[PDB]
Amino acid sequence: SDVGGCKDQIEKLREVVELPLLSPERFATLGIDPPKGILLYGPPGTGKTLCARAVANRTDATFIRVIGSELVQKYVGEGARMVRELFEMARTKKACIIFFDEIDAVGGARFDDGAGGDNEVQRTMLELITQLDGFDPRGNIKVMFATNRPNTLDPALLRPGRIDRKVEFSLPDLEGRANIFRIHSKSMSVERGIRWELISRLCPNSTGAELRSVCTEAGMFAIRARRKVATEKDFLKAVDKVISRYMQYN
Amino acid sequence: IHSRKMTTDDDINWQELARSTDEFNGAQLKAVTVEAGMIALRNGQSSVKHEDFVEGISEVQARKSKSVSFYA
Amino acid sequence: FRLARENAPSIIFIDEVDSIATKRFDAQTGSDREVQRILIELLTQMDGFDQSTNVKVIMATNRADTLDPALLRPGRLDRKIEFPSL
Amino acid sequence: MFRNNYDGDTVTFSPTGRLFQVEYALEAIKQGSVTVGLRSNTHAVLVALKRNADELSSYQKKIIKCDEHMGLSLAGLAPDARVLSNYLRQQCNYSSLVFNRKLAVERAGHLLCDKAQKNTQSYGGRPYGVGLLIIGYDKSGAHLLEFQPSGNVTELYGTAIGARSQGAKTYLERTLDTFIKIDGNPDELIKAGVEAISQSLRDESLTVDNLSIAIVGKDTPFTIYDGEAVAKYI
Amino acid sequence: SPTESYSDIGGLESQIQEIKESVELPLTHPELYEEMGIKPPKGVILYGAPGTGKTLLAKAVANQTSATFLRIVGSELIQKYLGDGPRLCRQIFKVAGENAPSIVFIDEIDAIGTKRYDSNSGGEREIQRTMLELLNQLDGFDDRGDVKVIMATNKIETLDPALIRPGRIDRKILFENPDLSTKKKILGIHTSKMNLSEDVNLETLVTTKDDLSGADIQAMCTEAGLLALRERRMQVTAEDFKQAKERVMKNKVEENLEGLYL
Amino acid sequence: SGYDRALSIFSPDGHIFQVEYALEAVKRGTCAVGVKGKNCVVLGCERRSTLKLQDTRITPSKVSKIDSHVVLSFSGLNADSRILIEKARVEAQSHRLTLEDPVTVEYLTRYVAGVQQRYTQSGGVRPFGVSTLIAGFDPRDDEPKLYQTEPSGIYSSWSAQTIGRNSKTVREFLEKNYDRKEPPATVEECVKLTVRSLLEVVQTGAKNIEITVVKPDSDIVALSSEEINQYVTQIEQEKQE
Amino acid sequence: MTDRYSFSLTTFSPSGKLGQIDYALTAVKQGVTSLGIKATNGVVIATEKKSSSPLAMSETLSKVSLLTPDIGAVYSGMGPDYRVLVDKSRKVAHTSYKRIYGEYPPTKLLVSEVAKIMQEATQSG
Amino acid sequence: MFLTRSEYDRGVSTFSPEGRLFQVEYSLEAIKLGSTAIGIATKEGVVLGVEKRATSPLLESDSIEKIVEIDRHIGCAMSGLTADARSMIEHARTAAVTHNLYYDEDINVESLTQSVCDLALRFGEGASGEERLMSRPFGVALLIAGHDADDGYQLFHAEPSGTFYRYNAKAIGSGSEGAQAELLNEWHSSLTLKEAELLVLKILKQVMEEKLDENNAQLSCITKQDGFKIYDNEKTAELIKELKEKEAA
Amino acid sequence: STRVEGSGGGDSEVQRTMLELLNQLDGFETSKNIKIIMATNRLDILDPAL
Ligand SMILES: Nc1ncnc2c1ncn2[C@@H]1O[C@H](COP(=O)(O)OP(=O)(O)OP(=O)(O)O)[C@@H](O)[C@H]1O
Ligand SMILES: Nc1ncnc2c1ncn2[C@@H]1O[C@H](COP(=O)(O)OP(=O)(O)OP(=O)(O)O)[C@@H](O)[C@H]1O
Repeated sequence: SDVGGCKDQIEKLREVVELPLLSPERFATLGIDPPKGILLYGPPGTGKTLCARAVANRTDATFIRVIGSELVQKYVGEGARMVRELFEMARTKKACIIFFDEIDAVGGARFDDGAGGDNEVQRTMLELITQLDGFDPRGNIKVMFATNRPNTLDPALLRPGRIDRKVEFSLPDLEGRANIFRIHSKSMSVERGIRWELISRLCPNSTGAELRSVCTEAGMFAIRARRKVATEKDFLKAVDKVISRYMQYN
Repeated sequence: IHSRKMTTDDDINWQELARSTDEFNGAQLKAVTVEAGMIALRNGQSSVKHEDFVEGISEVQARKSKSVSFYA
Repeated sequence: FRLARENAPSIIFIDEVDSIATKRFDAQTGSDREVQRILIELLTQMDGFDQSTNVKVIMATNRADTLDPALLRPGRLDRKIEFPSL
Repeated sequence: MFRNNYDGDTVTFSPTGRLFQVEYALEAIKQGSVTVGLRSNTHAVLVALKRNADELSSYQKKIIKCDEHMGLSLAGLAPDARVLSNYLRQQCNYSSLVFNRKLAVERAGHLLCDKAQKNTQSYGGRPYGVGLLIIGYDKSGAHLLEFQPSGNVTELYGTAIGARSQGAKTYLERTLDTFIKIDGNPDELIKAGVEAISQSLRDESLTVDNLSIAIVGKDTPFTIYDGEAVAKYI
Repeated sequence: SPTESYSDIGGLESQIQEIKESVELPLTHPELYEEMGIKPPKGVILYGAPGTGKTLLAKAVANQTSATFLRIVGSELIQKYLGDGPRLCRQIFKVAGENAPSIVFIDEIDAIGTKRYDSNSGGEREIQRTMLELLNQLDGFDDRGDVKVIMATNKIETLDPALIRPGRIDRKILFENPDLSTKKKILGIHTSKMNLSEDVNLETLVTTKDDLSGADIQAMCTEAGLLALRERRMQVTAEDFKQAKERVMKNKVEENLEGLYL
Repeated sequence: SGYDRALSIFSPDGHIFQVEYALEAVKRGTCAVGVKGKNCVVLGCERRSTLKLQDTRITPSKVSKIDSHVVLSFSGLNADSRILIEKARVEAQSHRLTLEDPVTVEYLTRYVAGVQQRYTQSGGVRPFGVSTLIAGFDPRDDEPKLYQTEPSGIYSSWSAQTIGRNSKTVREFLEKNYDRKEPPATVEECVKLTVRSLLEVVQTGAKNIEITVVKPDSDIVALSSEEINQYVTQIEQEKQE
Repeated sequence: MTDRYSFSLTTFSPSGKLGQIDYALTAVKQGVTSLGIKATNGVVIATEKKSSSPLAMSETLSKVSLLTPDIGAVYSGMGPDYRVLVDKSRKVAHTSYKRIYGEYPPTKLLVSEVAKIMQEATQSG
Repeated sequence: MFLTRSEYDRGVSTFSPEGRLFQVEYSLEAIKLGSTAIGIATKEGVVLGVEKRATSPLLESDSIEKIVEIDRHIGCAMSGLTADARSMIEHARTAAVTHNLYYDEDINVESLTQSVCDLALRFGEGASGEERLMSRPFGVALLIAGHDADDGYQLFHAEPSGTFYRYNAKAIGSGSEGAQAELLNEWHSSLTLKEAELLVLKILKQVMEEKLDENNAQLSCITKQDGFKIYDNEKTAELIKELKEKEAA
Repeated sequence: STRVEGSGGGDSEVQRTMLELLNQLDGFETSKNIKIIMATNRLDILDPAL
């Protein structure tokens, strides 16, 4: 309810995660083995990590925050050791799920170079993909990813079995754009009578964050003049400061 | 094969779906299934249909958009 | 040179230097720029402060109409030499 | 799940022979609406379905006349149907001037298998991202067809185009014994198409505005039925 | 603590202010950010053409902060070994957290965070992992705390893809080569100590744009200081100035090498 | 990016770019200005004289005249300036031939524009890095008129305009000093409004100015450098302050 | 390494130089030796015939060729770009000059009518 | 496959594997810029209405003509790329006049709308086998408000893609999405002329940045009896204060 | 003059630290007695920054 009104994409998300852990009596009896892996991709400022810190709140089971910095140690065949132990403890536990982030570091593509200085990190990820799909050490553990470069990463990590589902957090639309303001605006002192259907119309294709900065900086320009309550213009005077005339369109 | 452990209407032409896919991997062809067996449930029904398989396929390649502009 | 001084008196022969030595009007490239970083150190070692018993450079080639005259600054090289062809 | 070249012009082949921009054209139909056709020994017909933008907005033409023994029903990219109609409106008029004859429908599709192939060879141009049907009653009996951008045409007893269709063709794969004997009784043939198309919907309920019909026959010209003159069949 | 401060510079009014209210009030006057009741900004950037006083404006605010401070370059935090940076960047965003409040200052960050490509190589990627672990620290799963970054750069559009957005840096400052009226206040403080009492009439010394920053000022006050001295005269006249100004401006590339656009 | 090369193709926003990139080339060129009252229209242009060998009797004068009752200025680059005029005045002169009534000015500017909106249609042709200002009355009418063209192929009517370098200073200077509902009403006043519109950006030179005015009865005139120094210097008295 | 101002002709590089001409002048320097020097009462024009195989009659094709009775030639470099040239050079005596002056031309006005037959093919890709 | 829009974007004649070609869909995005427009139809009178985007206080704003005459019984608007308009309408009128020769009658309104839409289609083959005249499909999205005897008062939406619609109450341009829902719920089939001019001078208020006056707007209204006329300033200011005298009570 | 591509950066990162040392916080605060001389054969190629 704090997310910025990307109302559909969550529904593809949670349907992976929690319903096969709360209401398996639907998926199983009808005859479907649910998926066990998602991927998230969208441009930045869009709330890929937001919806993922959320679901930990509504987990009803554990969660993991894998720090990608600990998988690239400077001793060979070590980081991979950390991968497999990451799962030996998981399936020990019941119904674990996992949140990677910025796997473009680790799940990069492959190549052959007699310098190949990324040689080692390739040997780590193979501790992963062999572990996700082969001879079923897996029970009920799910996976979660995140990116801003979904083209470069190797096909093997975006094959079904591994990733039975993926989601495009595209940009918002005007209607959904508004419900972002209604979240970030509640804590504020503002007059009753502004009309958001300008502010949305007047903020073209843009992201969750670049709105949150706008709701803010309408407030800051008050403080630059030592008023005590905002207006309708100061929002507009923020937009021209954030986004930042033309005659050949009028 | 993968549909054996499911319900399914007798309506469908499995060969047409083969014709509606080009350069797929068998793993995807499985995930085409569950995304149909799943989307049936989102629509709020129990058995499986033909078109429910279809919008699984468009759910794979991330078409993910009606894109209803100015055609027809 | 760190050793050609050490085992001095010493000299050098280079059976080909026209490869890495040829005039160029500019570099629109990253690789070929390092070829200048090669040369400019070679040209630097002789001319900068050093010993005197080395007579190191004996540049071999197949032609001489290609080198940089900044390599031919007197002090660097001053004895052109020619051999028969046929 | 990676880039491919060879998929940038109709000039070039795959490394196997699949021309691509034709394989991408005739996917376009799958995000245009539905329309179906039927044959008998004495009558042809076709049913359509409309789509709009907002409830204020008017609906979109889906059948267009070409000559009083022919017609067509498009499903796809309309600007590349406005053309082809205005290509065979000419040919069907050419003949009547020079030969005073009725045109053979099966030498109209043959004139559309050509024009959709010229664009397909050479640089410039597109494959006409459309798919359209044909109808009529010339001397050789009733007829129907089913055009594709590739060039390939076929004649047959009644088919469907567009998204959410195969629920229909499974119907028309059943009753082929029936709706061809139906002769001298239009008003029940037409009640098959309207029945067929309802198999292939997603909670639309088939309003009067949404629908449009064409028909021909023994002596009946190409006449279409849209609006308040259509509620008979609901 | 570096001795420079506000009033060591006076060339400008706004660029000083537009970040000061991010960084110097909340340590003093935060009621104005809770009454209006918002979530303040934490992190900016300050770019522009050189010679204009970017690195300066850090050593001023770091004089009058009352909180700690960190002085860095982006090149410092890449090391040869595979996986020594990405944990290093996790250190300083730890030590600052526990030692709150706090301020960070990266300079010439286009060192490491400029742009990404696929990079079929093995060194370019360890530059990326740092770029990717940094942008995890600044905003990710877990929150950072009260850590106010200040980044600097000379060329944005040739760099900086996603490190420059809100969530991480909530504004973007523009420095440019001055106008007329700023310069009236620049040299006046550089020259509040020299005698120069005779005949100068500064007010038409620097007339047009002239394509000179505040840092071409410091040189001219210098060379024209000793150019007097070599004549064994201390207090100064205009000849000593223009004899300098002609020297500096001489070096300028022919910006109007075109002259094609009459 | 990729969308910022040609003319045929659009952004995923709607912007067409190259046209926007020409107007950046305007601003690498000397100023210009145009003012109108009621009995007069004027024009100004800051030139240069930065070279001594160059003979000065044929000084580079932005101004050009299309007919008796019309003048012109420009900006941008001058290799193209000679073209538009050489097609413009042709067209005015192939009008009275064909019609024996000279140009309604709105007919002219729709042909200087028209030659720009054909050179932004097809690849294989370049736009004009140029932006004009028209000034002239119709035959048998008093209403003073002024437009500007622009390589996008558009044009609008303007009571006062300034284009070329540092125009973003001169406009707001003219937003105060003017008032649409009480124009200057004398041929001196538009000039004084016009000269001190140049003095913000012109290093208080006076050899670096050209003014050329226009009136009815097919009237035009260029002014004298010594007729400016007294229109210049008398202002300086008025900022003795 | 390449130069990206050499695969085409109408492109200038920052040294104000064009691409393919510089390499054509190398296509000849790789070719056989030919010459001609001068005297007080005549001019000489020479070259050789590096006959490829022994079985090729080296007489059915002439490096040297007549343009007018008073004018002759020889190349050095590529061949087919010679006999395609002269066949449209000697004509131009018989087309541009002769028929409107009666007589065969001088030696330099012939050259001007060769060198633009040479320059028509270096102005368009 | 993710590189479906990244590469198949720029050439007009490239089908993307989703069936669609993009460089037309971007043309649609152009007219989302520019200044808004509205058209409302009635049994009694058609009406339009626009803002103007006051850019500077010294321009003479009778010049930028977002609304035009095109014939005595037709009138247009446009919320798009400007220069590509005057190549449109100097064709669109030319048919109506030409039609008055070959057939001696006030042309219908839709046929005009079909002649336009058979012009923007010249990045390709037109109807009658024509070949090409451009490569830049242009954003001038029109509203053709007209009258003809067969069917009365009409309007249309003519788009570059060719396909058009007989909307009854439309609003295009930047302030569309906030409006075209607002006009969705306040269009009877039994309105008046002046029960619409006030309406279109209420939506236009709330949707536009500045406040509303006479200067930053105008409008028009054809009629089978009088014709296309663009109303006057003091006439419009009559309606603006009339509105306020209705709001407070 | 700060070209923008792949492996000509590895020296740029060796260039940019030095600009700090000459006018860093500390450098401007410390580089008081330390001093510098540099040479060349050209200055049409360098940055405008040094
Ligand atoms: N839909 C949204 N509603 C509200 N806030 C949002 C939304 N999307 C993004 N934000 C803001 O952006 C921040 C997170 O954005 P996001 O999750 O897109 O980062 P990210 O994409 O993980 O960053 P990176 O791409 O560098 O990994 C949050 O702190 C939040 O303030
Ligand atoms: N208004 C001003 N008052 C006094 N000095 C100024 C002013 N503006 C600029 N300067 C001068 O500019 C110099 C600082 O240049 P600056 O710090 O902008 O370089 P920089 O680009 O920050 O270097 P780096 O990129 O390595 O950080 C100082 O020597 C200072 O004297």
